[PDB]
Amino acid sequence: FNCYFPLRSYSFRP
Amino acid sequence: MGSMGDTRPRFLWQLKFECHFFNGTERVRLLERCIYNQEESVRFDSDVGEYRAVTELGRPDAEYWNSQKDLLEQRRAAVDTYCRHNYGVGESFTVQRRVEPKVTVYPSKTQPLQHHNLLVCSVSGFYPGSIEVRWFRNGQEEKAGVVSTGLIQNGDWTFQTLVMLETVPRSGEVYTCQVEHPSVTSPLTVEWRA
Amino acid sequence: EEHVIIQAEFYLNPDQSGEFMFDFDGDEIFHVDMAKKETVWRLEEFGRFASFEAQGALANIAVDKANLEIMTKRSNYTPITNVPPEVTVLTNSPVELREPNVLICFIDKFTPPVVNVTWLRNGKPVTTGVSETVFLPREDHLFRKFHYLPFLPSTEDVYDCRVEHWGLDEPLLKHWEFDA
Repeated sequence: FNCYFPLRSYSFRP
Repeated sequence: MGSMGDTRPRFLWQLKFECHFFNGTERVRLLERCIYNQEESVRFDSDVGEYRAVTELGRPDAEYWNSQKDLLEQRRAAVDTYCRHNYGVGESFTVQRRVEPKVTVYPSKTQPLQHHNLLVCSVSGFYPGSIEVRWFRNGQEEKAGVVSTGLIQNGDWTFQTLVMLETVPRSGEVYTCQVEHPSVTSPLTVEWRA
Repeated sequence: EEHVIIQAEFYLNPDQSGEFMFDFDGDEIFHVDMAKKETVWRLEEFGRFASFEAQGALANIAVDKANLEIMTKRSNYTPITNVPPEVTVLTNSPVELREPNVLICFIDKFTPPVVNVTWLRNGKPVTTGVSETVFLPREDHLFRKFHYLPFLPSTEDVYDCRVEHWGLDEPLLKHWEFDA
């Protein structure tokens, strides 16, 4: 597939 | 007062990952921006290589994420794994997109002065936005008396614009709206004969 | 620059409303429908050329919600300042009687990303064939949005786009009628 990749969002300090 | 109900306070968080491209993909800059309400609070700039607080409210986040070396490594490589990848995914139908304008000329319904004809050149449906719309009287380019709306985005990957010219029509004159645009190798021309 | 691709996400409380979209030079490539959990391409041909796994957007949206709530508490529940929209009504092409056209309601420079848009024909709400975009990001972190009404131009009909927003004391009413 010709796929757009997202950048992952990460949470603040748990 | 108030044009809508439910006036409870609202709280908004935005995340923007911006891939900026120069000279194709020769130079790429990733800008990750975190925005609370209307204020950016912390960002990762690939030209910097680590997170930086934009406001004090974002200083704890920059400190914590900068302690996470796997995250920093992944973000520093994202100019390749993310920006250049996604550029190549859509290059043929975004960067290379070209849509030819439709060009129409007509007198304005507003005609304020006797022996004058206010002409309108409508240029619609084009992509990308770079364009020149120019009025000619016979072979002479008209610079005086021209007003343009500038570019208008339609929201559907086309633009339009409107350029008007006050004329004093004389028999034997032909007025041309001429359009220079990347979608055509010869300018589009539409003529109004006086 | 030559070009910019933006992955733009938001989460809004207490609405529990999220958005995930990709932007190229200010136009939307696609967004993810939060209700159907599916990728929606802005132009039909885009979905023939490319793909995007919607679940990746949904995973980010959950993190955005969590981060929003952390920031809400950290700011002592500082709310957003409403910024009302600017509204323009225009057609997508020069109007000829009885030749199909499209009315555009252009809504710009507002926040939060909550708005209500009603098309009125001769003062009466009309919905036949209407469509709309999601919220498009702006560099000042406000939003832009488009609403569309296909129509058959005539000399008798008049139109208004009515726009309502928490930043507006009264609804904005932008008029269009045949330029006779």
